[PDB]
Amino acid sequence: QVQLQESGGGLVQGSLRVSCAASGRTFTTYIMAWFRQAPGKEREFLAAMDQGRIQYYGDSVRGRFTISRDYAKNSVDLQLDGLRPEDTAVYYCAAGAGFWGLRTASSYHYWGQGTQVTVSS
Amino acid sequence: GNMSFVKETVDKLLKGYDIRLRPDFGGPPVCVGMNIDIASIDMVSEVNMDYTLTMYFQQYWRDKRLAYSGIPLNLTLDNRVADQLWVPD
Amino acid sequence: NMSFVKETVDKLLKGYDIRLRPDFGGPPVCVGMNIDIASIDMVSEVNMDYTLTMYFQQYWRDKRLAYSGIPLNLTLDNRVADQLWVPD
Amino acid sequence: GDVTVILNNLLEGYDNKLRPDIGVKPTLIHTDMYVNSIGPVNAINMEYTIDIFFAQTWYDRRLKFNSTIKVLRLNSNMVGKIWIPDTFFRNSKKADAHWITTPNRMLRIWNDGRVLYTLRLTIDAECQLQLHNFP
Amino acid sequence: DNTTVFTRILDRLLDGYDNRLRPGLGERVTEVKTDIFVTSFGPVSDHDMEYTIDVFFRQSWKDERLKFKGPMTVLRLNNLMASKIWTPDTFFHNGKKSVAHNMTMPNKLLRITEDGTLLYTMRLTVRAECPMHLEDFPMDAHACPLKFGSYAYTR
Amino acid sequence: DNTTVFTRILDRLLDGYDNRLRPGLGERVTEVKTDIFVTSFGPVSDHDMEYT
Ligand SMILES: *[C@@H]1O[C@H](CO)[C@@H](O[C@@H]2O[C@H](CO)[C@@H](O[C@@H]3O[C@H](CO)[C@@H](O)[C@H](O)[C@@H]3O)[C@H](O)[C@H]2NC(C)=O)[C@H](O)[C@H]1NC(C)=O
Repeated sequence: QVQLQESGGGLVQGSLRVSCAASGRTFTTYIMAWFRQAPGKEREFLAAMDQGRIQYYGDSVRGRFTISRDYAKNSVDLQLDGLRPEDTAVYYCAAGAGFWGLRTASSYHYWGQGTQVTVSS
Repeated sequence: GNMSFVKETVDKLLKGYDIRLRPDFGGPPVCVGMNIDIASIDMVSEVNMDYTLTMYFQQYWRDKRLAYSGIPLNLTLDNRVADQLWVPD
Repeated sequence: NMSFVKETVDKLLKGYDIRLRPDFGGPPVCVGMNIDIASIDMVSEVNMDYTLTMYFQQYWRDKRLAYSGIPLNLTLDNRVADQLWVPD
Repeated sequence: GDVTVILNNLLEGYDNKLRPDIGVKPTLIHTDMYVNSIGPVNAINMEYTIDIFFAQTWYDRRLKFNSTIKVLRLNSNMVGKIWIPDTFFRNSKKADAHWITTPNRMLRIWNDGRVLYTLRLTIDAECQLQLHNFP
Repeated sequence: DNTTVFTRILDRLLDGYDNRLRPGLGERVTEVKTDIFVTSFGPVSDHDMEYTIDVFFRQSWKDERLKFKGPMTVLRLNNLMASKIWTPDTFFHNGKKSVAHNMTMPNKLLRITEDGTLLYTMRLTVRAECPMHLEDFPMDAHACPLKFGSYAYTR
Repeated sequence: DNTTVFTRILDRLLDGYDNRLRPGLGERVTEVKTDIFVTSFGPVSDHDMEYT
């Protein structure tokens, strides 16, 4: 069974790092991306990394978040800096080939269970 | 940084720079560092008994003649200047 | 005279701006084209292309190259095409 | 050097743009050829390959020199410096000279003004085959 | 004469010019506005994981060194002048063996606006890597990239 | 500079050197000692009767 294990802290007052390791399928040739889901909002694209170490970032989180891929251990990491309170949300990790996408959730077939993140003021 | 200053500095660097001479002709050997970024390997042909290899091949070496002052930044010059500069064979 | 032809062509090529077309600020330059098809070699269905050998000739008028005193067509060596302006 | 000064005098005032006798008479070029090997006849493309040594002799009064040396036996350096006929093969689909180790070209200039220019060529020339009586 | 003025303008522009140095070197970042016009999307070779594409690739950028005052606004200049001035060294990241067509002449055009907004377009055939997931073949689908950027110059 | 001596040496070597003429022209026969090191004997193609 294909499965994407997400890991990272849940609460912060700040910087954070969230990792996403794949298993059961090598995604070295796939595009690995991150999405955000706040309470009462649709899925928003955060960042993506391609086979060629090429990075794409969303405008709302451009210059703050940093995406990296370790191909050896088959994982994608997202480093979050300069958090502000309305960034609280559940973060999903996805992997897939971008058809009609690279920014749309519908183009990805693999998704993680999601990790909650909250910022306290 | 002044464009005229950069131009004059490059002209002074390349004025008298003899491409025929390796960077330290009479001195000890010049040490050339190398590294590679393999973009892809395309066709491992069993019939032809060969393999294709696309790569960014980067070379590094110290030449005393090309040392400048007063421009605290890395002069990324146009690629045509390699025809005037010495490079390893 | 060969010497007179030589000084004529030297004057023609002297102070010639290749970067500018025959009438840079003037009306458009007219170019007449004609082709002599030598052969068609391989009409490939799989590649969806055909090969075509031809003698392709262009005809135009440049006042800078006008000369006089020579009742002849100066078929110069082809290396002067680099020094002359031609259509792109 | 005697040959050096002779060559400098010959090239003084010389232009390779103009053929010899531009407005006097036609230039007569005597062609010769040594066919090394007629390559395989490729029936699919209707063509055959051929390797030749192609030689052209002509006269250029501009290259007349008076000296005890009766002939200058030069190399490919002067081919681009003197005027050369722009001979081309009409029915060639693909042709090229030989450049290893150097250009396979030869030049000889006699004191009477005779120029002999030889070069190696490989030519893929078309040959329209009528295959009614095959084989 | 009507052409000697343009010749003098070109000589004045090229005098003191150094094509080895980009515009605004050491004082400003060069913003290159680009676009592509695909004349024909070439065939996809599944065996090579490769596709071909023929493009007019247009770039444009400001160059304060190449401003001028003259009779006409934009000089539709010869493609020979492209080699006499700095131009972006754009290269295709996933390109394999691209062709810059030069029949009958190098298929490039360069235009200098009076302010100094150079336009520079070229005709190319780029064949680039298009990695494929053939799990659902022949009922699969692909997203072939075409990626380009400066080879020597950073952000 | 320390290396300018070699530049001057090469300039003096090339001053007046005419490469259009073989060495010893009109004085001796140019003897060329040639030899080959075969790094790799390439495959033999029978369809063309050729080898690399
Ligand atoms: C011109 O190129 C040189 C060589 O790449 C640059 O030098 C390097 O500059 C960085 C940033 O100032 C220095 O800091 C850091 O070093 C650590 C440890 O190696 C490294 O992990 C960081 O990523 C970063 O590079 C670095 O020590 C320094 N090293 C050398 C070999 O010079 C230089 O900064 C460039 N020019 C300019 C104006 O930035």
